[PDB]
Amino acid sequence: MDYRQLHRWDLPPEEAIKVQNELRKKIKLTPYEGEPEYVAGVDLSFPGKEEGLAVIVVLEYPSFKILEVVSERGEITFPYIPGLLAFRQGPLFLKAWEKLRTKPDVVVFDGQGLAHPRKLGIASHMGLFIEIPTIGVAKSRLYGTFKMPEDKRCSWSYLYDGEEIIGCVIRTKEGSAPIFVSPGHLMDVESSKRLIKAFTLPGRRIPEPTRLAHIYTQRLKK
Ligand SMILES: [Mg+2]
Ligand SMILES: [Mg+2]
Repeated sequence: MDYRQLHRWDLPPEEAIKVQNELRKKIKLTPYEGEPEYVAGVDLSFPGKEEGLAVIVVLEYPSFKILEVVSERGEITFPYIPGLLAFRQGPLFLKAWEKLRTKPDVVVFDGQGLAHPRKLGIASHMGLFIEIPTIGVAKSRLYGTFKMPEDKRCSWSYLYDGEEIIGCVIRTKEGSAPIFVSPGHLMDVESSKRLIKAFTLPGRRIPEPTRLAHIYTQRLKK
């Protein structure tokens, strides 16, 4: 698939932060109504060290049948810094994205989108590059305040930055920790909540797109 190279990747962390502040102006939080036909999930691994692995899985919806898997291996050159995940994982994702032949209607990332100190998590940032609706689904909080939802399945709370809503916290699985859902690009809070709920099977904590991407991350270990 094609994409837009909006800036260079070889940046020190200070310049990388400045780049996020310019890009946040381009995000469009628009509703995503209706149901998607194809849904991509994205996951990364770091087998041993000095060899990253990016996996993209494309599924049919609502069946969740797997239509395509692509993978890319490459060197990781930028440290993990919370809030700068895209600068570590973005380049390898985009090399995998180039090989993708099936165009997804929505792409789900393992990480935040809007629920980010500069409103531009990896889901939002990659959404600007690929120009497809995106959602970030994270297993822990990076940014924002909330009250813990009830322990019943499908209970949920909004994630806040002051007065503004930046995502939601969903108890997808009773007796498990909730997930943190936020829109990326071409996505809003209500639609990302509706879609991740429809992507999550009963009895499972993680939505099918990123759960299956994570599974291939482990099965495609070199
Ligand atoms: Mg952690
Ligand atoms: Mg994973």
